[PDB]
This record gives sequence, C-alpha cells and structure tokens, in this order.
Amino acid sequence: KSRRISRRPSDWWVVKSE
Amino acid sequence: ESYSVYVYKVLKQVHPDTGISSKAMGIMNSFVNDIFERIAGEASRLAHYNKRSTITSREIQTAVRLLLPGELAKHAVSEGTKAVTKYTSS
Amino acid sequence: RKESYSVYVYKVLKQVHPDTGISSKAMGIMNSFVNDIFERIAGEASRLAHYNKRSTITSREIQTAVRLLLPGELAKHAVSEGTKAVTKYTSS
Amino acid sequence: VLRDNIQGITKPAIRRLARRGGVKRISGLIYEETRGVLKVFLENVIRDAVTYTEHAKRKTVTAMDVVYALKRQGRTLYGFGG
Amino acid sequence: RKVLRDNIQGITKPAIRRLARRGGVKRISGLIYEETRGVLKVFLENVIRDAVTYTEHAKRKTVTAMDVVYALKRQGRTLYGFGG
Amino acid sequence: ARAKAKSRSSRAGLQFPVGRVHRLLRKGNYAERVGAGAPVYMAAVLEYLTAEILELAGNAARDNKKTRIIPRHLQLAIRNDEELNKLLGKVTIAQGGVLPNIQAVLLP
Amino acid sequence: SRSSRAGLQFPVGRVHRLLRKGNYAERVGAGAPVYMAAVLEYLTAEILELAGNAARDNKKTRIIPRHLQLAIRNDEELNKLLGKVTIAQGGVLPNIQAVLL
Amino acid sequence: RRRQGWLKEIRKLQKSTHLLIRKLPFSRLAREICVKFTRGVDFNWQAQALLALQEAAEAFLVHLFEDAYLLTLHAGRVTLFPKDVQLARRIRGLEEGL
Amino acid sequence: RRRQGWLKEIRKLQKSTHLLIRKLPFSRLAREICVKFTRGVDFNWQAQALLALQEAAEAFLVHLFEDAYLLTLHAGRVTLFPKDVQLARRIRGLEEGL
DNA sequence: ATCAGAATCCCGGTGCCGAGGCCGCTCAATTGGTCGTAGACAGCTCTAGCACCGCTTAAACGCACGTACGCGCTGTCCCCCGCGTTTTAACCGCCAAGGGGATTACTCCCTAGTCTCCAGGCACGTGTCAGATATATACATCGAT
DNA sequence: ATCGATGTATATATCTGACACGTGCCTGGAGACTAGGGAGTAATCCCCTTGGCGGTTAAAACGCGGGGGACAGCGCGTACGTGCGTTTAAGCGGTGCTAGAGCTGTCTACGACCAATTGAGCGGCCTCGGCACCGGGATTCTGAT
Repeated sequence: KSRRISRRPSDWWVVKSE
Repeated sequence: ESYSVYVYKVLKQVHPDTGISSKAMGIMNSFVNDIFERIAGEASRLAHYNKRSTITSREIQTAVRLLLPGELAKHAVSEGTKAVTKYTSS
Repeated sequence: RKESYSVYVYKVLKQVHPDTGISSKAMGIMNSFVNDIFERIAGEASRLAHYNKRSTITSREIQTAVRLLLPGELAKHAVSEGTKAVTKYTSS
Repeated sequence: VLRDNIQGITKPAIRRLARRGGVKRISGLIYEETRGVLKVFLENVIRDAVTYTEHAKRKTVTAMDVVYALKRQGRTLYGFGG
Repeated sequence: RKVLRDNIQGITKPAIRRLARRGGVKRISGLIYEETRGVLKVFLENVIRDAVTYTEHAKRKTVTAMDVVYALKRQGRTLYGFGG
Repeated sequence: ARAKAKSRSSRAGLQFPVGRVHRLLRKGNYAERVGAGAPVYMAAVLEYLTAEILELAGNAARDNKKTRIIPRHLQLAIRNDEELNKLLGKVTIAQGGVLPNIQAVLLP
Repeated sequence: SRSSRAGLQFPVGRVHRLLRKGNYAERVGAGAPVYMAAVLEYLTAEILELAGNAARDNKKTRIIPRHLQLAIRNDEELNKLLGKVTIAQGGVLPNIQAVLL
Repeated sequence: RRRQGWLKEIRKLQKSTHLLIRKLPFSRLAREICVKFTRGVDFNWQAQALLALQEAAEAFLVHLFEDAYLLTLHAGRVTLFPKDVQLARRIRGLEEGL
Repeated sequence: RRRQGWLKEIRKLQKSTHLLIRKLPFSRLAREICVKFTRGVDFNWQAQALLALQEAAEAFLVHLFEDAYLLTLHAGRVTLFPKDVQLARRIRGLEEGL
C-alpha cells in the first residue's frame, strides 16, 4: 500500500519537518 | 441526484462489513460537491491566467497540487496519473 | 497591446478634484483595486445566478451581489447609484 | 410578563456551551457579554440569508440559503447542502 | 567576504528589531530572533512554493511578479500594486 | 451495429462517474472547453479522498464497537489526522463534538 | 457612445467584453455592465476623494500610495471591504498603547 | 458534597454531541432578528434552516470560548473574563471574530 | 544622555514607508528556498518579483508583531516573548497564522 | 521653577525626472438587423409551516454558604538598551554575455455538436437488525478516618 | 493505608425505526461521425537577467554598564461553584388550516451572432514643475539643575 502515515508531532499544525 | 451510490461502493470496497448512517452519507455527499468545486474553481482561473480556453489534465494536476497539502498531494497526483494512462490504454 | 483602467481613474479624479494629481504607482494601485472588486462582484453574480438555474447575469444579480458584498452604507448608496444609472440608460 | 428574547439564552445554556470548550471557571460578566456576541453572529448570517431569499422569488427561508450564507462568510457548513 | 555567514540568517538582528519597532513594540526579548527567523521562513515556504507551481504550469522558467501575486491572492493576502 | 456500451468509469478502473463530472464541468461554466482526460483525473482524486476519509472513519468507528458510521466518527477522523485537517480547516461538521481536550490543567 | 448615454465615466463596453470573455455565465444581460460600471465608478470616486483629503493634509498635490493606505484604513467601511489586502509601499497607522505619563 | 464536579461535567459534555441551546427560544430569537431586515413583512422559516443555523452558532461559540480560554491560561489565571473574549475577537480578524 | 529613544524610534519608523530588510540578503534567502523544490534546476527571478515578495513578508511580520503585542500587554508584561508569538499563531487560524 | 542644549520646524534655493499633455495610429466598440429561446407570467395542486391545546417533567431559578482564587504589594535578580568603537558588506556604477520570454506562422488532432439507443441510477416499497435503552451485577475509587 | 457508597463498566433482554436490498422505470450517458479552430511546435529576436569588479559608507557587530523589568511570595477579600428547594416553560403529540413552494404551458422580448464602419484609447515623445535635498535660521521642548 505505502499509504501516508499520520504521525503526532508536538506542533498542532505543520510548521517545519511535518 | 446525489453521489450516494458511489460512497457506498467505496465504503464496501474499503471495509467489507461497515455501514454508513444517512446523515453521514449526506456529509460525504456535500463533501464531494465541495472538493470538486474547489478543484474546478482553481483550474478555471488557471486556464484563464495563461490565455488558454481548455482544461487539460495538466490543469487539474496543478490545481490539486495547489490545493491538497502535503502527502495528500503526492498520493493523489499519482492516482490521477495512474488512472488517466489506463484510460488512454483501452 | 495592453488594457488598463488608468484613463478612467484619471478622469474621475479630475471630476471629483479640480487640480490634484496622482502618481503612477498609485495609478497601479487603483488599476488593481478595480480589477479585484470587479472580479469579486462578478464571481458572486455568477454563483448567484447559477444557484437559481439562471443562465443570465441580469441587473437583479448585480444588485444582490453588491448588497451581499459592500458592507453597511456603502451598499445603501451604491444600490442607489446603480439604479439611477439604469433608469437613465433606458431613457435613451 | 414576557422577557426579551435574548435573555432566553440562560446561564445554564451559556455555561453548557462553555464547558464543551474546556473552560473551567466562568466570570459573572460573561453572561451579558456573549449574549451580545451570539446576537452579532446571528445578525450577520441572517442579513445574508434573507438577501438570498429576496433575490429568488420565494418568500420563506430555505435551509439551502443559510448554508449558502455561511459558505459566503467562510465558515462552510456540511450536512444539508446535498 | 572572508568567511560566509549562514544563508538562513539573512535577516539581521537590527532588521527584526526595526520591524518590531514599526509594529509598535516597546521591548524585545533576546529569544525572539531564534524563532521569528523561523516564522518568516515558513511564510516564504508557503508562498514561494505556490509561485513556483504557477511558473511550473507554464513552460516558463523565470518567476515573474504576476505569479507571486497570484500565489498570495490564492492564499488570502491580496497584494496591490503589481498585479495589473 | 455497435458493441456493448462499456462505461468510461469501468474502463478507467474507478468508481466515481466520469460522465457525470464531465457534464458538471461542461455545464458548470468553469471554462469554455473541457478536455477529454481531465474529468477522469478529477474522478480519481475524488475517489482517493473519499476512500481516505472512509478508511479513517471506519478505523475510528471500530474501537467504539459500533458497526455504523455516524457523523461523530467523521469528526474524530477529520480532526485527528492533521494532513486532512488543514484541507478541511474551514469546515464545520454538523453534530460533531469537539475532540476531547482538557488543556493540561488537573490536580496532582 | 454607451458611456455618454448612461452618464458615467467607466466604459460599459470594456466591462461588457470582460463579462462575456470572463466566462462567469453563459449569457450577459444588458443592464449588468451599466450597473457594474456605475458601482465601480462610485467606489473609485469615494476612495479617491478620501485620498485627496489625505494628500491635502500633507500639502502635496500628488497622491502617493501612503495616502491611499491612510484613506483606506481611516474609513471604517473600506477597512471592512479591504480587510485582507496589503498596499505596497504603505506604512502602518500611527498607533501607540502605553502613554508615557 | 462533591468536590471538582466541573471535571465530570466537562468530560460528559465533550463526549456528547447533542445541541445545547434549547430549540424554541432559539427559534424565537432568530425570528425576532429576521423581522428587522424584511422592512416589516414577516417570513417563514424551514424546519431544517433553524437546525442548520443553530449548529452554526453552536460551533462558532464553542470555538470562541476555546480560543479565549487559551488567553486566560496565558494571562496566568483560570477564570474566563470578557476582556479575553473581546481580545480573541480582536485578534482573530475583522471577518473571523465579527 | 538620551532616555526613551524607542519613542522617537517608533515615531520615526511608523511615519516612514520604505522597506526595512536589506534587499540582497533577502534575495539570497528566497533563492535558497527556491532551489529545494525545483529538484536541482535553478530558477530566475524577475526584479519586481523579489520586491513583491519582500513587501508581502514585511507586511505579514508587522501584522504578526501587532497581534503579538496585544497579548503581551494582555499578560501584564511589556516585553515580547516567543510564547506570545507562538500563541498568536496558534489562535489566528489555519490560514491566517501560517 | 530655571536653564542652555539639542531637537524640531520652517524657509529659500537647486535640480531632476517623472507626471501630464500632445500626436498618430488601429483595432475594438458601435450600429443594424435577424433568430431562437430563456424567462416572464399565469394557472393549479399538494406539501409543509403555522397556530393552538393540553398534559408532563425535566430543566431553570433563587438563595445561602464557603473557600479557592484574583490582585495588590514587595523584594531580589537579570537581562535588555544605550553608547562607543571597530569592521564588515550592501549598494551604486559599470560593462558584457546570453538565456529565454515573447512573437509569428504552420498544421492537425481534438473536441463540440447531432442523432440514436439503452442501462445505470433514480424513486418506491418492505423486511430486518443495529442500536438505544432499561435493569442487574461486578468493580474501581475517593473521602473520611 | 482500609471501608463505604458512589460512580463506572459490563452483561443481559427488548423493542423500533432506519437501513439495505429488491423492483421497475427512464432519462442521461455512450457510440458513431463530422467540421473547424485551439493549441502544439518550430523558428527568430532582443529584452532583461546574471555575473563580475571597484569604490565608497552606512550599517552591522561587539563589548560594558546600569537600571528597570520579570518573577516569586503572601496576605486580603470577594465572587463563583455547589446544594437544596421551588417553580416554570420547553417539549411531546395531535389536530386543523392554508400559504406558498413547486410544477407545467405559453409567448415574446431580449440577447447572441454577424458584417461594416470609425474614433476612443494605447504607444511614444516631450517638457517642466512638484517634490526631494540641503543649508541657514527660528522656535520649542527637555533633561539636567
């Protein structure tokens, strides 16, 4: 599949490095 | 008219046993009509800025790269290019 | 060639002010301001005529679009300014 | 006697709105203030929606006209569009 | 000239200070500069990418001023003065 | 005198109707001329997006031990995954409860 | 001589061509470009009148874009209409929060 | 006597999804503000329209409160004050807060 | 001895209208951000385009600082802190802050 | 209050280049007339919003209380801001090469358009099961001790 | 750290109305073919970008001192959550009415389409004055006293 993987970064929104 | 049959088809393809409530079917039914609206509204003025009068597949690809952010672009631009070649193939 | 709005901004400036002049950069500001306000009004009129299965941008649609866009008393004079232009236009 | 309609938005109702948002403690001055805010947000939508009904010949407010007014203001609503 | 400064550090500390003085700010902490140079970069990272895609859709290679103002109008910040 | 009418959605391997979005692009007045392969691209990307939110809605409905997608599950699916969220940042889902957050204030 | 007939200054002919070529809708009624040029003329005349007062206050006979920024943001209605625009070479309004005394 | 009952109240309300303002007084309020723009004549309202309007007002108010609570915690206090709601509308913009 | 020179500094800069960040390092920064998305090929820039980008960046930053300083006075202190800028971006919205 | 020292404001002078006016060209606006069709209008019908009534009851209101929390004050500590000196590098001016934007012409493939046929998708009906809900039981637990 | 009762989870049954599937009908999608023009492509030009050099020069960088600003603590008071009893209006359900959405049928006035005609607007060229800059003087605050 290799579908997109949702991480949970500390930033609520995508500012840098996803 | 609506899009209710195709959401049910895609749902049975992704999950065999699940069902979708009527109100959630109306949610997806308005969602498709919004995303198609935003993509085609982008591709219209993209054709208009370059003095072109036709919407070719380059315009939908650049409008989806303008609208869908991040990895959701990079998959969907594959899914169009995987599809349209097959359409020319047959 | 090239289309603009420079001469009409200049004419309405000479109409409302007798001797004040306008720099060319501010001419480009007004030349983009008109090209933006017109696009917002015609886009509102296009989707508003499309909601009611109408294929015509009629003067009713520009009236409802300018009432939906221009806020407050700017609407209340502009909808007065538009119809006064149309009733004179049918006087020909 | 009949109170003003705006005062029908109770302190239980505003508190139950604020507890959903995660607010822990509420001052007493909120109950007058947000009754104004809910007024102004309702003034902006209806003043579009009535206009969307006036342009059409219909003399009642359809559900489609409210979702059109909310999509015009930018907070688009799902569920009743289609 | 003799040594090369960081390319990312193209915005000097007095420049950011002058921006905040134009913003009506009295006093600046020292830790602003390691973060406002972050929040500028992401802004350009949003704008410039969109402008490049406009230039990418035509066959052209150079980014013109019309493609930056189109990339800003689509994101929400209309810029007057160059479009037209 | 003709063959069996294989519909164009079948020959592209999709589920969304390419003929319907072709008629919507033509009557929509987006542009004077619509290309041939352009609505197929539109239908494929709509198919991929709806399959994405239906997959996340099913995964968000399984752990609640419910076998039927209600609009609360669509709110959880949309708000949990950020890449989708940015796209739908403006929209409000009807009957969608806010995702649970206590804003990190509690007694030790 | 359409403009003379309606007594306006913006040409209704060029906005008639812009309405048809713009592809907003399939047909264009006859009243629409007259109404459109009238409302554009009124909006332009109002913002240029406020800019003319702002240029007369600094004793300059030339409108620079700083004056257009001042005339836009001092008016409480055009600030609503032009909320999300930025004027190139336009300074911020002179505000201050903490009084010295 | 039950201490910290606000936590159970919040954890119940965030899980629930039904509407929180009552239907009939919201309909009386919307019909009252409707008549001011119709230059005196009365309008009817579709039954779905009042539901859609109440959902919109509901979502906007819960977002305004969850944005103002961020400023309350930023100011070092816990109790929500109306100056913070006014500031959150003054920082979200001219057509996001109004 | 010249105290509170920030008052005359602010009153000078708010009166002025020219661009503030230097042109050549801003051009090198934008050409740095350009090369990462063109997969190796370089792009040229029209001379008006870099000025347009610098005007937009300066206007966005002075808006962000004028939004952050209201929060700085809201927390009862005077100096701008990066938690205020992060909060103003967290509260302006999804397309207003980024 | 008292002060000179900056600081600001104004004022005559120079200068330069950008605004504004003029000229010539040309293509886009205007005029006239025909064609068809979207929409105005009128009529008719059948849903759905409005009004009311009456009964239930869960929700709202008020009032007393207590205690958690805003807020004003103070004290210590530190981290920016102003100022002087040194050092960089942005900026202007210049020229030189060429890459690519922009234009023009040619041709052909693609798409609008029409006709003709039929099946995918609509509405309607109807059986059934997922889910809400009520009740019983088992288990964590938080406050008092 | 144990015990109670209050809440939480779970396990059972029960019932219901909304879902899903089936049928039948039909209008929109597909198939085949044409005619014409939008766009792809190649050739050419010259503008505009890049690039590199010298020479100044404001502006950045660096260091230092001091003060004023953030922050932690504490005490006072007060305003809001909680509990209890009382009261009200929201809500179900049910019934009746009709205004008005909505569909259909007709007809015409309006707007697209096209050919011929011309002047309003665009490009370039110029010329001069409004504004930028500067230098001397006049006034007006402002910190130091």
